[PDB]
Amino acid sequence: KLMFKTEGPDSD
Amino acid sequence: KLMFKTEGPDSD
Amino acid sequence: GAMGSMERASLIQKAKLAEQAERYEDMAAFMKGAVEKGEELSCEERNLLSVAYKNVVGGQRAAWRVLSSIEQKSNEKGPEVREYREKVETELQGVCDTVLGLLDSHLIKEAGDAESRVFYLKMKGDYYRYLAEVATGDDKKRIIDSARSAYQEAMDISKKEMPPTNPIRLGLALNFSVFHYEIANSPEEAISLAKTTFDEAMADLHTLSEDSYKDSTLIMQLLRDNLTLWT
Amino acid sequence: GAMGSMERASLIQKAKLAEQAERYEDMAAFMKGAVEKGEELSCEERNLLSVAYKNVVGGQRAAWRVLSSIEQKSNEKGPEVREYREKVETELQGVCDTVLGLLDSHLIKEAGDAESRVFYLKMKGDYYRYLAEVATGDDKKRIIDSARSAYQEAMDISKKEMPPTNPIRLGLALNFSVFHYEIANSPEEAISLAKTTFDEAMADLHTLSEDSYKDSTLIMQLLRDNLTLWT
Ligand SMILES: N=C(N)c1cc(-c2ccccc2)c(N)s1
Ligand SMILES: N=C(N)c1cc(-c2ccccc2)c(N)s1
Ligand SMILES: [Cl-]
Ligand SMILES: [Cl-]
Ligand SMILES: [Mg+2]
Ligand SMILES: [Mg+2]
Ligand SMILES: [Mg+2]
Ligand SMILES: [Mg+2]
Repeated sequence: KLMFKTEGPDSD
Repeated sequence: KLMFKTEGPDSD
Repeated sequence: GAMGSMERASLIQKAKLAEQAERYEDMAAFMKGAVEKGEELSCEERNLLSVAYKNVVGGQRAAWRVLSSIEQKSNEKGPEVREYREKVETELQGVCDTVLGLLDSHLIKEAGDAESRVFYLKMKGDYYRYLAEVATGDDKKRIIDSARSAYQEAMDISKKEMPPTNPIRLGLALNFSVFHYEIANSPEEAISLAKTTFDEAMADLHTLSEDSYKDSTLIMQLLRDNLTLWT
Repeated sequence: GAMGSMERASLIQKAKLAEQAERYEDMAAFMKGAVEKGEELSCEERNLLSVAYKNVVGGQRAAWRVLSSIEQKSNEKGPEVREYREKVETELQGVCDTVLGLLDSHLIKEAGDAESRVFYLKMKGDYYRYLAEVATGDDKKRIIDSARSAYQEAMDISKKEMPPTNPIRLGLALNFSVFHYEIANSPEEAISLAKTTFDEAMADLHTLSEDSYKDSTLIMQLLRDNLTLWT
Protein backbone atom coordinates (compact mmCIF):
# COMPACT_ATOMS: atom_id res chain seq x y z
CA LYS A 1 0.00 0.00 0.00
CA LEU A 2 1.07 3.58 -0.66
CA MET A 3 1.56 5.13 2.79
CA PHE A 4 1.33 8.89 3.18
CA LYS A 5 3.60 10.92 5.39
CA THR A 6 2.73 11.06 9.08
CA GLU A 7 4.63 12.45 12.01
CA GLY A 8 7.63 10.81 13.57
CA PRO A 9 9.57 7.65 12.81
CA ASP A 10 8.66 6.10 9.45
CA SER A 11 8.89 2.70 11.10
CA ASP A 12 6.49 0.84 8.82
CA LYS B 1 33.19 -2.73 15.95
CA LEU B 2 34.34 -3.61 12.45
CA MET B 3 32.48 -6.82 11.56
CA PHE B 4 33.92 -9.13 8.92
CA LYS B 5 31.84 -10.92 6.35
CA THR B 6 30.16 -14.15 7.43
CA GLU B 7 27.62 -16.31 5.69
CA GLY B 8 23.98 -15.45 5.34
CA PRO B 9 21.89 -12.47 6.39
CA ASP B 10 23.97 -9.50 7.54
CA SER B 11 21.41 -8.92 10.27
CA ASP B 12 23.68 -7.22 12.79
CA GLY C 1 4.12 -4.38 36.32
CA ALA C 2 7.46 -6.06 35.65
CA MET C 3 9.09 -2.59 35.83
CA GLY C 4 7.57 -1.80 39.24
CA SER C 5 10.82 -2.41 41.10
CA MET C 6 13.01 -0.21 38.88
CA GLU C 7 13.57 3.47 39.64
CA ARG C 8 11.87 5.96 37.36
CA ALA C 9 15.18 7.58 36.45
CA SER C 10 16.75 4.20 35.64
CA LEU C 11 13.81 3.33 33.36
CA ILE C 12 14.28 6.61 31.48
CA GLN C 13 18.03 6.02 31.21
CA LYS C 14 17.46 2.51 29.90
CA ALA C 15 14.83 3.72 27.42
CA LYS C 16 17.50 6.02 25.96
CA LEU C 17 19.99 3.13 25.82
CA ALA C 18 17.39 0.92 24.16
CA GLU C 19 16.79 3.61 21.55
CA GLN C 20 20.53 3.72 20.76
CA ALA C 21 20.54 -0.08 20.47
CA GLU C 22 17.42 -0.05 18.25
CA ARG C 23 15.66 -2.22 20.85
CA TYR C 24 12.28 -0.58 20.54
CA GLU C 25 10.22 -3.23 22.33
CA ASP C 26 12.50 -2.79 25.35
CA MET C 27 12.31 0.98 24.95
CA ALA C 28 8.51 0.85 25.03
CA ALA C 29 8.45 -1.45 28.06
CA PHE C 30 10.78 0.89 29.95
CA MET C 31 8.67 3.92 29.07
CA LYS C 32 5.47 2.11 30.05
CA GLY C 33 7.11 1.41 33.38
CA ALA C 34 8.04 5.08 33.70
CA VAL C 35 4.48 6.20 32.97
CA GLU C 36 3.14 3.76 35.56
CA LYS C 37 5.15 5.51 38.27
CA GLY C 38 2.28 8.03 38.14
CA GLU C 39 4.22 11.24 37.66
CA GLU C 40 3.65 13.49 34.65
CA LEU C 41 6.17 13.18 31.78
CA SER C 42 8.54 15.93 30.63
CA CYS C 43 8.73 16.89 26.95
CA GLU C 44 11.75 14.61 26.39
CA GLU C 45 10.04 11.73 28.19
CA ARG C 46 6.85 12.12 26.13
CA ASN C 47 8.94 11.94 22.99
CA LEU C 48 10.70 8.78 24.24
CA LEU C 49 7.30 7.20 24.90
CA SER C 50 6.00 8.12 21.46
CA VAL C 51 9.14 7.11 19.55
CA ALA C 52 9.22 3.72 21.30
CA TYR C 53 5.65 2.76 20.57
CA LYS C 54 5.73 4.28 17.08
CA ASN C 55 8.59 1.97 16.17
CA VAL C 56 6.91 -1.09 17.70
CA VAL C 57 3.54 -0.48 16.04
CA GLY C 58 5.28 0.47 12.80
CA GLY C 59 6.82 -2.97 12.49
CA GLN C 60 3.43 -4.52 13.17
CA ARG C 61 1.66 -2.33 10.62
CA ALA C 62 4.19 -3.14 7.91
CA ALA C 63 3.91 -6.87 8.64
CA TRP C 64 0.11 -6.69 8.73
CA ARG C 65 0.01 -5.02 5.31
CA VAL C 66 2.26 -7.70 3.79
CA LEU C 67 0.05 -10.46 5.17
CA SER C 68 -3.19 -8.71 4.25
CA SER C 69 -1.98 -8.34 0.66
CA ILE C 70 -1.10 -12.04 0.45
CA GLU C 71 -4.49 -12.92 1.96
CA GLN C 72 -6.36 -10.73 -0.52
CA LYS C 73 -4.51 -12.34 -3.43
CA SER C 74 -5.32 -15.82 -2.09
CA ASN C 75 -9.02 -14.81 -2.22
CA GLU C 76 -9.21 -13.62 -5.86
CA LYS C 77 -4.10 -22.90 0.43
CA GLY C 78 -5.86 -23.40 3.75
CA PRO C 79 -6.43 -21.23 6.81
CA GLU C 80 -2.78 -20.38 7.52
CA VAL C 81 -2.57 -16.95 5.84
CA ARG C 82 -5.70 -15.74 7.61
CA GLU C 83 -4.57 -17.25 10.91
CA TYR C 84 -1.19 -15.57 10.78
CA ARG C 85 -2.58 -12.22 9.62
CA GLU C 86 -4.98 -12.49 12.57
CA LYS C 87 -2.10 -13.25 14.93
CA VAL C 88 -0.19 -10.14 13.86
CA GLU C 89 -3.40 -8.10 13.89
CA THR C 90 -4.18 -9.14 17.45
CA GLU C 91 -0.71 -8.21 18.65
CA LEU C 92 -0.99 -4.84 16.88
CA GLN C 93 -4.34 -4.23 18.52
CA GLY C 94 -2.78 -5.17 21.84
CA VAL C 95 -0.06 -2.54 21.46
CA CYS C 96 -2.62 0.08 20.51
CA ASP C 97 -4.79 -0.86 23.50
CA THR C 98 -1.75 -0.62 25.77
CA VAL C 99 -0.89 2.89 24.55
CA LEU C 100 -4.51 4.01 24.78
CA GLY C 101 -4.62 2.57 28.29
CA LEU C 102 -1.64 4.65 29.37
CA LEU C 103 -3.22 7.77 27.88
CA ASP C 104 -6.51 7.08 29.68
CA SER C 105 -4.83 6.07 32.98
CA HIS C 106 -3.86 8.78 33.54
CA LEU C 107 -1.70 10.83 31.19
CA ILE C 108 -4.44 12.86 29.47
CA LYS C 109 -6.41 13.80 32.57
CA GLU C 110 -3.29 15.16 34.30
CA ALA C 111 -2.10 17.06 31.18
CA GLY C 112 -3.02 20.74 31.50
CA ASP C 113 -0.43 22.54 29.44
CA ALA C 114 -1.14 22.72 25.72
CA GLU C 115 2.17 21.06 24.80
CA SER C 116 1.40 17.97 26.86
CA ARG C 117 -2.36 17.76 26.31
CA VAL C 118 -2.17 18.20 22.52
CA PHE C 119 0.68 15.69 22.35
CA TYR C 120 -1.34 13.04 24.20
CA LEU C 121 -4.60 13.68 22.36
CA LYS C 122 -2.72 13.44 19.07
CA MET C 123 -1.32 10.08 20.22
CA LYS C 124 -4.85 8.96 21.11
CA GLY C 125 -6.00 9.84 17.61
CA ASP C 126 -3.00 8.07 16.10
CA TYR C 127 -3.50 4.78 17.95
CA TYR C 128 -7.24 4.74 17.21
CA ARG C 129 -6.24 5.39 13.60
CA TYR C 130 -3.93 2.35 13.64
CA LEU C 131 -6.83 0.32 15.05
CA ALA C 132 -9.03 1.68 12.25
CA GLU C 133 -6.54 0.56 9.59
CA VAL C 134 -7.24 -3.08 10.56
CA ALA C 135 -10.88 -2.77 11.62
CA THR C 136 -13.62 -4.53 9.64
CA GLY C 137 -16.46 -5.34 12.06
CA ASP C 138 -19.37 -3.56 13.69
CA ASP C 139 -17.04 -1.33 15.74
CA LYS C 140 -15.09 0.19 12.81
CA LYS C 141 -17.31 3.27 12.71
CA ARG C 142 -16.91 3.79 16.45
CA ILE C 143 -13.12 3.37 16.23
CA ILE C 144 -13.01 5.96 13.45
CA ASP C 145 -15.11 8.37 15.48
CA SER C 146 -12.85 7.88 18.50
CA ALA C 147 -9.86 8.83 16.37
CA ARG C 148 -11.74 11.82 14.95
CA SER C 149 -12.82 13.02 18.39
CA ALA C 150 -9.33 12.89 19.86
CA TYR C 151 -7.78 14.64 16.87
CA GLN C 152 -10.52 17.29 16.93
CA GLU C 153 -10.00 18.09 20.61
CA ALA C 154 -6.26 18.33 20.01
CA MET C 155 -6.84 20.61 17.01
CA ASP C 156 -9.13 22.91 18.95
CA ILE C 157 -6.58 23.33 21.75
CA SER C 158 -3.67 23.71 19.32
CA LYS C 159 -5.34 26.51 17.37
CA LYS C 160 -6.16 28.43 20.57
CA GLU C 161 -2.90 27.89 22.44
CA MET C 162 -0.03 27.34 19.97
CA PRO C 163 1.45 29.33 17.11
CA PRO C 164 0.85 27.92 13.63
CA THR C 165 4.51 26.86 13.34
CA ASN C 166 4.52 24.86 16.58
CA PRO C 167 5.90 21.42 15.58
CA ILE C 168 3.35 19.57 17.74
CA ARG C 169 0.52 21.49 16.09
CA LEU C 170 2.03 20.80 12.66
CA GLY C 171 2.44 17.07 13.21
CA LEU C 172 -1.11 16.85 14.55
CA ALA C 173 -2.50 18.56 11.47
CA LEU C 174 -0.39 16.33 9.24
CA ASN C 175 -1.74 13.19 10.88
CA PHE C 176 -5.34 14.41 11.03
CA SER C 177 -5.14 15.23 7.33
CA VAL C 178 -4.02 11.64 6.62
CA PHE C 179 -6.88 10.40 8.82
CA HIS C 180 -9.24 12.43 6.64
CA TYR C 181 -7.77 11.23 3.37
CA GLU C 182 -7.79 7.50 3.88
CA ILE C 183 -9.66 6.62 7.10
CA ALA C 184 -12.64 8.98 6.86
CA ASN C 185 -12.62 8.90 3.03
CA SER C 186 -12.65 12.72 3.00
CA PRO C 187 -9.83 13.58 0.57
CA GLU C 188 -11.07 17.14 0.10
CA GLU C 189 -10.96 17.77 3.85
CA ALA C 190 -7.47 16.31 3.96
CA ILE C 191 -6.23 18.57 1.15
CA SER C 192 -7.85 21.66 2.66
CA LEU C 193 -6.39 20.99 6.10
CA ALA C 194 -2.91 20.34 4.72
CA LYS C 195 -2.95 23.48 2.55
CA THR C 196 -4.29 25.78 5.25
CA THR C 197 -1.83 24.38 7.80
CA PHE C 198 1.11 24.81 5.42
CA ASP C 199 0.16 28.36 4.42
CA GLU C 200 -0.45 29.55 7.99
CA ALA C 201 2.87 28.12 9.10
CA MET C 202 4.64 29.76 6.15
CA ALA C 203 3.36 33.13 7.26
CA ASP C 204 4.69 32.66 10.82
CA LEU C 205 8.20 31.40 9.98
CA HIS C 206 9.55 34.98 10.18
CA THR C 207 9.09 34.92 13.97
CA LEU C 208 11.36 31.91 14.51
CA SER C 209 14.99 31.37 15.32
CA GLU C 210 17.14 29.36 12.92
CA ASP C 211 16.70 26.20 15.01
CA SER C 212 12.92 26.49 15.35
CA TYR C 213 12.72 27.29 11.62
CA LYS C 214 14.40 23.97 10.88
CA ASP C 215 12.00 22.07 13.16
CA SER C 216 8.90 23.63 11.61
CA THR C 217 9.96 23.43 7.98
CA LEU C 218 10.77 19.73 8.37
CA ILE C 219 7.12 18.98 9.13
CA MET C 220 5.87 21.49 6.57
CA GLN C 221 7.72 19.47 3.94
CA LEU C 222 5.73 16.38 4.97
CA LEU C 223 2.50 18.32 4.39
CA ARG C 224 3.85 19.32 0.96
CA ASP C 225 4.84 15.74 0.18
CA ASN C 226 1.28 14.59 0.81
CA LEU C 227 -0.26 17.47 -1.13
CA THR C 228 1.95 16.59 -4.11
CA LEU C 229 0.63 13.03 -4.09
CA TRP C 230 -2.98 14.14 -3.51
CA THR C 231 -3.22 16.93 -6.12
CA GLY D 1 5.91 -26.40 23.04
CA ALA D 2 3.41 -23.68 22.10
CA MET D 3 3.63 -24.92 18.48
CA GLY D 4 2.82 -28.53 19.44
CA SER D 5 -0.76 -28.31 18.18
CA MET D 6 0.07 -26.86 14.75
CA GLU D 7 0.71 -29.09 11.74
CA ARG D 8 4.28 -29.31 10.52
CA ALA D 9 3.31 -28.11 7.05
CA SER D 10 1.41 -25.13 8.49
CA LEU D 11 4.43 -24.16 10.60
CA ILE D 12 6.63 -24.20 7.48
CA GLN D 13 4.06 -22.18 5.53
CA LYS D 14 3.84 -19.63 8.33
CA ALA D 15 7.63 -19.42 8.62
CA LYS D 16 7.71 -18.41 4.95
CA LEU D 17 4.97 -15.82 5.56
CA ALA D 18 6.84 -14.49 8.58
CA GLU D 19 9.97 -14.12 6.45
CA GLN D 20 8.02 -12.06 3.88
CA ALA D 21 6.66 -9.91 6.71
CA GLU D 22 10.13 -9.50 8.26
CA ARG D 23 8.79 -11.08 11.47
CA TYR D 24 11.90 -13.04 12.29
CA GLU D 25 11.08 -13.89 15.90
CA ASP D 26 7.85 -15.49 14.67
CA MET D 27 9.75 -17.18 11.86
CA ALA D 28 12.18 -18.71 14.34
CA ALA D 29 9.39 -19.87 16.66
CA PHE D 30 7.59 -21.54 13.75
CA MET D 31 10.78 -23.28 12.62
CA LYS D 32 11.56 -24.40 16.17
CA GLY D 33 8.10 -25.91 16.26
CA ALA D 34 8.77 -27.64 12.95
CA VAL D 35 12.05 -29.10 14.20
CA GLU D 36 10.33 -30.36 17.35
CA LYS D 37 8.00 -32.50 15.23
CA GLY D 38 11.01 -34.85 15.10
CA GLU D 39 11.32 -35.33 11.35
CA GLU D 40 14.49 -34.42 9.48
CA LEU D 41 14.50 -31.06 7.63
CA SER D 42 14.75 -30.63 3.86
CA CYS D 43 17.33 -28.25 2.37
CA GLU D 44 14.75 -25.44 2.11
CA GLU D 45 13.59 -26.03 5.68
CA ARG D 46 17.16 -25.96 7.02
CA ASN D 47 17.66 -22.64 5.31
CA LEU D 48 14.43 -21.27 6.82
CA LEU D 49 15.64 -22.33 10.27
CA SER D 50 19.04 -20.72 9.78
CA VAL D 51 17.73 -17.48 8.24
CA ALA D 52 15.21 -17.05 11.07
CA TYR D 53 17.65 -17.46 13.91
CA LYS D 54 20.40 -15.55 12.10
CA ASN D 55 18.13 -12.52 11.90
CA VAL D 56 17.05 -12.81 15.54
CA VAL D 57 20.58 -13.22 16.90
CA GLY D 58 21.84 -10.54 14.52
CA GLY D 59 19.62 -7.93 16.11
CA GLN D 60 20.81 -9.03 19.54
CA ARG D 61 24.49 -8.93 18.54
CA ALA D 62 24.17 -5.43 17.10
CA ALA D 63 22.39 -4.21 20.22
CA TRP D 64 24.94 -5.90 22.49
CA ARG D 65 27.81 -4.20 20.69
CA VAL D 66 26.19 -0.77 21.04
CA LEU D 67 25.68 -1.30 24.77
CA SER D 68 29.12 -2.81 25.31
CA SER D 69 30.71 0.22 23.64
CA ILE D 70 28.76 2.62 25.86
CA GLU D 71 29.71 0.55 28.91
CA GLN D 72 33.40 0.56 27.99
CA LYS D 73 33.34 4.34 27.55
CA SER D 74 31.63 4.77 30.93
CA ASN D 75 34.58 2.85 32.46
CA GLU D 76 37.47 4.93 31.04
CA LYS D 77 26.37 6.96 35.98
CA GLY D 78 25.25 3.98 38.05
CA PRO D 79 24.60 0.32 37.29
CA GLU D 80 22.07 0.82 34.48
CA VAL D 81 24.37 0.44 31.46
CA ARG D 82 25.83 -2.79 32.81
CA GLU D 83 22.40 -4.07 33.82
CA TYR D 84 20.92 -3.46 30.40
CA ARG D 85 23.92 -4.85 28.53
CA GLU D 86 23.56 -7.92 30.76
CA LYS D 87 19.86 -8.16 29.93
CA VAL D 88 20.52 -8.16 26.19
CA GLU D 89 23.46 -10.52 26.66
CA THR D 90 21.32 -13.01 28.57
CA GLU D 91 18.64 -12.99 25.89
CA LEU D 92 21.30 -13.47 23.20
CA GLN D 93 22.76 -16.39 25.12
CA GLY D 94 19.25 -17.80 25.44
CA VAL D 95 18.75 -17.75 21.67
CA CYS D 96 22.11 -19.40 21.12
CA ASP D 97 21.29 -22.07 23.72
CA THR D 98 17.94 -22.68 22.02
CA VAL D 99 19.56 -23.20 18.61
CA LEU D 100 22.28 -25.41 20.07
CA GLY D 101 19.56 -27.39 21.84
CA LEU D 102 17.75 -28.05 18.58
CA LEU D 103 21.00 -29.15 16.95
CA ASP D 104 21.77 -31.50 19.85
CA SER D 105 18.18 -32.81 20.14
CA HIS D 106 18.28 -34.23 17.57
CA LEU D 107 19.15 -32.61 14.25
CA ILE D 108 22.87 -33.45 14.13
CA LYS D 109 22.62 -37.08 15.19
CA GLU D 110 20.01 -37.82 12.50
CA ALA D 111 21.95 -35.94 9.77
CA GLY D 112 23.85 -38.43 7.61
CA ASP D 113 24.15 -36.73 4.25
CA ALA D 114 27.02 -34.29 3.91
CA GLU D 115 24.73 -31.40 2.94
CA SER D 116 22.70 -31.70 6.13
CA ARG D 117 25.46 -32.70 8.55
CA VAL D 118 27.89 -29.98 7.43
CA PHE D 119 25.08 -27.41 7.52
CA TYR D 120 24.19 -28.28 11.12
CA LEU D 121 27.77 -28.53 12.36
CA LYS D 122 28.48 -25.15 10.79
CA MET D 123 25.48 -23.75 12.67
CA LYS D 124 26.81 -25.28 15.88
CA GLY D 125 30.12 -23.54 15.32
CA ASP D 126 28.36 -20.27 14.52
CA TYR D 127 26.20 -20.20 17.66
CA TYR D 128 29.14 -21.14 19.90
CA ARG D 129 31.00 -18.32 18.15
CA TYR D 130 28.21 -15.87 19.01
CA LEU D 131 28.42 -17.08 22.63
CA ALA D 132 32.20 -16.54 22.48
CA GLU D 133 31.75 -12.94 21.31
CA VAL D 134 30.14 -12.11 24.68
CA ALA D 135 32.02 -14.54 26.91
CA THR D 136 34.37 -13.26 29.61
CA GLY D 137 34.42 -15.83 32.44
CA ASP D 138 36.05 -19.15 33.19
CA ASP D 139 34.12 -20.90 30.39
CA LYS D 140 35.27 -18.66 27.51
CA LYS D 141 38.07 -21.05 26.54
CA ARG D 142 35.67 -23.99 26.56
CA ILE D 143 33.11 -22.07 24.46
CA ILE D 144 35.83 -21.24 21.93
CA ASP D 145 36.93 -24.87 21.78
CA SER D 146 33.33 -25.99 21.26
CA ALA D 147 33.06 -23.65 18.29
CA ARG D 148 36.41 -24.85 16.96
CA SER D 149 35.46 -28.51 17.33
CA ALA D 150 32.17 -28.15 15.49
CA TYR D 151 33.73 -26.14 12.66
CA GLN D 152 36.57 -28.65 12.38
CA GLU D 153 34.25 -31.64 12.09
CA ALA D 154 32.23 -29.79 9.46
CA MET D 155 35.42 -28.91 7.57
CA ASP D 156 36.66 -32.48 7.60
CA ILE D 157 33.38 -33.78 6.17
CA SER D 158 33.12 -30.96 3.63
CA LYS D 159 36.60 -31.58 2.22
CA LYS D 160 35.91 -35.32 1.83
CA GLU D 161 32.35 -35.15 0.53
CA MET D 162 31.76 -31.83 -1.29
CA PRO D 163 33.39 -30.07 -4.23
CA PRO D 164 35.39 -26.95 -3.39
CA THR D 165 32.71 -24.71 -4.93
CA ASN D 166 29.86 -26.14 -2.85
CA PRO D 167 28.17 -23.08 -1.28
CA ILE D 168 27.76 -24.80 2.10
CA ARG D 169 31.46 -25.68 2.12
CA LEU D 170 32.33 -22.11 1.10
CA GLY D 171 30.20 -20.47 3.77
CA LEU D 172 31.63 -22.80 6.40
CA ALA D 173 35.18 -21.91 5.44
CA LEU D 174 34.27 -18.21 5.42
CA ASN D 175 32.86 -18.41 8.93
CA PHE D 176 35.66 -20.61 10.29
CA SER D 177 38.18 -18.13 8.90
CA VAL D 178 36.43 -15.31 10.79
CA PHE D 179 36.45 -17.51 13.91
CA HIS D 180 40.21 -17.84 13.47
CA TYR D 181 40.80 -14.16 12.89
CA GLU D 182 38.98 -12.65 15.82
CA ILE D 183 37.85 -15.40 18.23
CA ALA D 184 40.94 -17.63 18.26
CA ASN D 185 43.29 -14.68 17.64
CA SER D 186 44.88 -16.61 14.75
CA PRO D 187 44.87 -14.06 11.91
CA GLU D 188 47.44 -16.02 9.90
CA GLU D 189 45.27 -19.15 10.01
CA ALA D 190 42.29 -17.06 8.95
CA ILE D 191 44.14 -15.58 5.97
CA SER D 192 45.52 -18.96 4.89
CA LEU D 193 42.12 -20.64 5.09
CA ALA D 194 40.41 -17.85 3.16
CA LYS D 195 43.06 -17.82 0.43
CA THR D 196 43.20 -21.58 -0.01
CA THR D 197 39.40 -21.81 -0.05
CA PHE D 198 39.11 -19.03 -2.63
CA ASP D 199 41.80 -20.47 -4.90
CA GLU D 200 40.46 -24.03 -4.80
CA ALA D 201 36.96 -22.80 -5.60
CA MET D 202 38.30 -20.67 -8.48
CA ALA D 203 39.83 -23.76 -10.04
CA ASP D 204 36.52 -25.68 -9.88
CA LEU D 205 34.20 -22.97 -11.28
CA HIS D 206 34.63 -24.41 -14.80
CA THR D 207 32.53 -27.44 -13.81
CA LEU D 208 29.46 -25.40 -12.86
CA SER D 209 26.32 -24.26 -14.58
CA GLU D 210 25.58 -20.55 -14.82
CA ASP D 211 23.28 -20.70 -11.78
CA SER D 212 25.70 -22.64 -9.57
CA TYR D 213 28.49 -20.30 -10.71
CA LYS D 214 26.50 -17.36 -9.37
CA ASP D 215 25.89 -19.10 -6.03
CA SER D 216 29.56 -19.98 -5.54
CA THR D 217 31.05 -16.68 -6.68
CA LEU D 218 28.77 -14.77 -4.31
CA ILE D 219 30.42 -16.44 -1.32
CA MET D 220 33.87 -16.29 -2.90
CA GLN D 221 33.47 -12.51 -2.98
CA LEU D 222 32.89 -12.52 0.79
CA LEU D 223 36.20 -14.38 1.24
CA ARG D 224 37.86 -11.74 -0.96
CA ASP D 225 36.23 -8.92 1.00
CA ASN D 226 37.74 -10.25 4.21
CA LEU D 227 41.15 -10.87 2.66
CA THR D 228 41.19 -7.27 1.42
CA LEU D 229 40.62 -6.00 4.95
CA TRP D 230 43.10 -8.48 6.47
CA THR D 231 46.03 -8.01 4.05
N1 LIG E 1 15.02 10.49 22.02
C1 LIG E 1 14.37 11.03 21.10
N2 LIG E 1 14.09 10.30 19.88
C2 LIG E 1 13.88 12.47 21.23
C3 LIG E 1 14.18 13.37 22.24
C4 LIG E 1 13.60 14.63 22.12
C5 LIG E 1 13.85 15.62 23.06
C6 LIG E 1 12.86 16.50 23.50
C7 LIG E 1 13.18 17.48 24.43
C8 LIG E 1 14.47 17.60 24.92
C9 LIG E 1 15.46 16.73 24.47
C10 LIG E 1 15.14 15.76 23.55
C11 LIG E 1 12.83 14.79 20.98
N3 LIG E 1 12.10 15.97 20.57
S1 LIG E 1 12.85 13.29 20.11
N1 LIG F 1 13.64 -18.70 2.43
C1 LIG F 1 14.87 -18.54 2.26
N2 LIG F 1 15.52 -17.35 2.77
C2 LIG F 1 15.69 -19.57 1.49
C3 LIG F 1 15.22 -20.67 0.80
C4 LIG F 1 16.19 -21.46 0.19
C5 LIG F 1 15.85 -22.58 -0.56
C6 LIG F 1 16.58 -23.76 -0.53
C7 LIG F 1 16.18 -24.83 -1.31
C8 LIG F 1 15.07 -24.74 -2.13
C9 LIG F 1 14.34 -23.57 -2.16
C10 LIG F 1 14.74 -22.49 -1.38
C11 LIG F 1 17.49 -20.99 0.35
N3 LIG F 1 18.72 -21.58 -0.16
S1 LIG F 1 17.41 -19.56 1.33
CL1 LIG G 1 -0.58 -18.17 13.50
CL1 LIG H 1 17.75 -3.95 32.47
MG1 LIG I 1 12.15 6.18 43.32
MG1 LIG J 1 -9.17 -9.77 14.09
MG1 LIG K 1 0.45 -33.84 11.21
MG1 LIG L 1 26.50 -12.15 31.58
